Amino acid sequence: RKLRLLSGYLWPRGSPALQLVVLICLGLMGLERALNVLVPIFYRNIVNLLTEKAPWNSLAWTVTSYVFLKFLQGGGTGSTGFVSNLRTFLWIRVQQFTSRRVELLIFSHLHELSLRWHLGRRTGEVLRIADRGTSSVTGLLSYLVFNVIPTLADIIIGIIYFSMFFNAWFGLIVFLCMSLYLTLTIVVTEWRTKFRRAMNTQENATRARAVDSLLNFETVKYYNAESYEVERYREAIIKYQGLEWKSSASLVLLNQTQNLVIGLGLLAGSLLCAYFVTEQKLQVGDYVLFGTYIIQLYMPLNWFGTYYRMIQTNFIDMENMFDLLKEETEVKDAGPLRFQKGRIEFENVHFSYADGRETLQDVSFTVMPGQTLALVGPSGAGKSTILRLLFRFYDISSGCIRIDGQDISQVTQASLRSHIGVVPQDTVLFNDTIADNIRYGRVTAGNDEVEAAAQAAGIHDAIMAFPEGYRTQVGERGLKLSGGEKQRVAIARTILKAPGIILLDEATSALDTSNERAIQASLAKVCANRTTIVVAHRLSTVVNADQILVIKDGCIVERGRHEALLSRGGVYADMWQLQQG
Amino acid sequence: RKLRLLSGYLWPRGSPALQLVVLICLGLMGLERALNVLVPIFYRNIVNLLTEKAPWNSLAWTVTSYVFLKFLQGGGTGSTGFVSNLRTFLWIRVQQFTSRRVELLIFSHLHELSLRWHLGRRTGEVLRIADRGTSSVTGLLSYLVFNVIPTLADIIIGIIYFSMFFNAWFGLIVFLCMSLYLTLTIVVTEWRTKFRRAMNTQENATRARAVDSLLNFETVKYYNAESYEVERYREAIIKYQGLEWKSSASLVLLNQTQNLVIGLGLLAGSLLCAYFVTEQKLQVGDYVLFGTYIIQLYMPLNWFGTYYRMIQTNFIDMENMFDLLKEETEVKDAGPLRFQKGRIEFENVHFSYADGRETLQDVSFTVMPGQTLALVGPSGAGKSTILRLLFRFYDISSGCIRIDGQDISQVTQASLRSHIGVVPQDTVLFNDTIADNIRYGRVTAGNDEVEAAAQAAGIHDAIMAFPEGYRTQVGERGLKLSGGEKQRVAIARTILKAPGIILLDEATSALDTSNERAIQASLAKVCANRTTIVVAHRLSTVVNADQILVIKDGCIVERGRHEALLSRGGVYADMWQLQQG
Repeated sequence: RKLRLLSGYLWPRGSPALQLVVLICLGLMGLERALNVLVPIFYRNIVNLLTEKAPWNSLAWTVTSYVFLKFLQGGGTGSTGFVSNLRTFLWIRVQQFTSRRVELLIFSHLHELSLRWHLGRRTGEVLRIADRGTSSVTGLLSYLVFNVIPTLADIIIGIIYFSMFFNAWFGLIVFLCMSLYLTLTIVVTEWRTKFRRAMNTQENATRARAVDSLLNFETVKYYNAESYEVERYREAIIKYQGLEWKSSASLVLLNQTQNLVIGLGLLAGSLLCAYFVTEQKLQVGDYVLFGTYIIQLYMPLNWFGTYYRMIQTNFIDMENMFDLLKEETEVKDAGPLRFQKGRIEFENVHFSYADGRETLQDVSFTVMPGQTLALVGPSGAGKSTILRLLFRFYDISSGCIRIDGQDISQVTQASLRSHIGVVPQDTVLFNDTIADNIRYGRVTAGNDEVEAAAQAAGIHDAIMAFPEGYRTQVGERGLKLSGGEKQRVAIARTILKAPGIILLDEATSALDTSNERAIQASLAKVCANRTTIVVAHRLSTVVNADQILVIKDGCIVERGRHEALLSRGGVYADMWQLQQG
Repeated sequence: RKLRLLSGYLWPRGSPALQLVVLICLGLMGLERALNVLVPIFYRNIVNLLTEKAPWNSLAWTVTSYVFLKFLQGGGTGSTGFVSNLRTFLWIRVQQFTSRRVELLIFSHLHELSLRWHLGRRTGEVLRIADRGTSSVTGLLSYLVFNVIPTLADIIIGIIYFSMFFNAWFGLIVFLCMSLYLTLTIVVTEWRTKFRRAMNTQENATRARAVDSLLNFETVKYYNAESYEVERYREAIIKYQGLEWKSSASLVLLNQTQNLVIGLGLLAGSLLCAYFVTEQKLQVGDYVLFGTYIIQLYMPLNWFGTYYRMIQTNFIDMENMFDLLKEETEVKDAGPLRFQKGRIEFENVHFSYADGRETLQDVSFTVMPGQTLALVGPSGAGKSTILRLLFRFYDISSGCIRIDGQDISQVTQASLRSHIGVVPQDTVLFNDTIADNIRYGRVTAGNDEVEAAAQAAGIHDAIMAFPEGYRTQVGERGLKLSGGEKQRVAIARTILKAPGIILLDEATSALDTSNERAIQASLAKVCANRTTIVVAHRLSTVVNADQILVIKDGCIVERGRHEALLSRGGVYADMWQLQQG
């Protein structure tokens, strides 16, 4: 029901050179379970031969055959022997194939859902639930396959032996001891997680008194305390040293129940075995075959107290990922957009972000190809929201959006935004060379075309004054350049794309008045036959526009050219006279 | 040379009920080294008795005497046995006496040095070097006393035995094997710290590409990439999976050198021992006394590879604390200040913060007792700096400061600031009840006097509108109250102190004009016969002052009363006419 999705990540589903390593690393697990009943048997045989005064020529070939199987097979769990850690040297290339196919299945999925970040608030906690869900599937798989199943199949082949070859009372002793050694490890461990979660609470409430009694050394000197903060940092460090005594003297109780159980299963077994040797039913060596075989049989059952938490944690830390992969796209688009001329039309579009307010109410216009449209108005009117719906980040509630007589909701969204190039309002940059931030528009462009269209952005003479040339660094999100040099890169990128429809949220905000008409005249021989939608707060830029739209609260109050709204005396003429003086 | 200061923290220097536990926990370390040569010897004896067909009545009292010493003495290091973890149940009360005397020796030392925070920039890194230097002395002491010295004295009593009682070639084999098992653990471990410090560098440079390609999902949709961030997150996750293969297949080389050394010291020893038994120089049981005694002799030498770093780290993480405790106070004061009337005098005081600029130049005035002095001027003139030197946070360069004809540099600074009560400019509060923030002035005051002098601060009718009464919470640094309710607590605290000299940096800054003269008239029946120094930017408060001082750049330009500077027409009269309109 839940391991049915885990075992799909065991078999790598492809690349059959890694379908062979899985069979070898499950064939050195079967060899390892047949060396825990060879070495002990060999040891008893040596003891018997020594007792029967065997010749030296027939005894040196059964001592070097024993030490070789003590090299082959492991020691304890401290010195792990050659068969194990050869299925660790070969298992690296199988858990470096599950930690690459899983976190390229969600990172290629967070970019395709919607304009809702990642169905989370910050991406600092969505990439945390993503890197933690990849280091859980691999870990969980490893524990069950190599640490839990082998351990619980090394006791069952240690009860059918001592059942076959011994006196059938020994098997019962082993079963009773091992079961107790296990139900008094799981019970007392989850009785101790009560004690440390009330310990990590207090120690951060003790250390939050030493900090804020030194964040203001400024104030403790006026009233001359200087000792009263010592007599109440002692009184909160003694309260903490009575709640770690209950978590360091409750681990001693755990290591006196795990010791008294294995100190009685080795008493009621050894004494019985000695008696049998006396009755000549067994011999010497079968007493040494019991003291050796028990000690290698409970030490793998000792690190099952760690694994009861790290497996229980990795089912709530693993299904957090597997419904993150089941989140609906919602905005999914169908033939490609057939772009011919660039005629943009809205027909009565209504839009709302979160249904409380209508952001755009009955927005309608028509842009003929080769014409520049101007959007003006106050802040928060809905100006950049129109340039979000044309690019289709968001679905509209009603109405229709047409480009060359074709609805944008019908065609594919990957072909809609190939003819549209928009410079953002506040521009972000990648954390690399600026010659790659400019070529990111059309990535197949050469170095001769990047430098050519960076002349049209007006930054070309500003980069040659820099050291290191075009491949200097911007830092993260372009913060090492400027406010204005950051922005002229974003105009430059759009020109390398050379889109059919050009959109400009903000282009002159951080630039002075001498640098707009160096670009606006340069964009005018770029926007000669290509559709342009511009919106600016400064009002001298949109004088030579073709049609000016005024937006107050998401509703168009008046439209027309520049001279038709100055003689009208509406809200545009009052906005023009307010800026002239 | 450096363990001479470590062994002083072993002996607790007092409380002789914890000078007895140190002798018991060093007497269960001598019992534990004499159970590693009792249990193996007992085991050989049992084997010999079985061979010689001993009677059952004389064999059951040497098997239950063996299992009892396997309960008493430990198992491996996984199931630690009763003698150990009885010097862990008793050692808690000795390392809870060193983790309380050390971090009350530095926390009572950071409040006594100077007005330089803590000779650091932020207290978030001075309390980090302080809590880390306390969890180092205890840890280091434990490792050497209980983990390193016992281990290296359990091999030397395993060479003088096999030297005495065996055939004098065995001792050499043990010495050769153990030494190699140790110089091929220290060498290969510090050959592997090269490989992981170049692994933690790359993994944070891989994970800083997934974050900033999702901090702006805003920008990657315009140029329609959505796959180009996948084809360069794969190309930087394969660069990382070639630098953890060199750190997970160089640990396999460590566990094939620690295995081949102990797989040859148990070959060249066991074969020789078997030969001796054949020559009837030894017997059966002396072959089992060698296979048992080696395996318990290298497993304590296995966790010496962890302890070579955690001890080397704790000498650079420990002497960072022991010159932090050797930092000079510098400003140390001598009889107590004899306060009679409260006559404050400066005689040509000069002062500089960092020797580049003279902050105060030839400041001189005289305040008769029972009079209010006013300081005015622009921002950054040196107004609050005068109220720092009178309280003596800082030593002056030249000149003299006198209170009632007594220099403040001569008397003790703990008696100087008992007659002076200053409200700070921006007021900070403790993170508890507001009835404790008000009683922190005089801590021995009762609840009837806190509520009485909170009436004089004007907050008394504002707290009874709150829920929970006087013991409501302010949060950390008073941010839960207000800007103005935060400040009226700081006036209130000063009144409970009732000092001889009252200082007011800012008292009306966050209060409106209706709440100053509710306090200023209320302070006027508090400041009736007690010296007051006030400084305010609003100029209506200091009209009825006794003497007004004007400070431009740390130099007094003009002084006198209110009417004597309006008729003078100086810089005070131009500052008065600028505020009237």
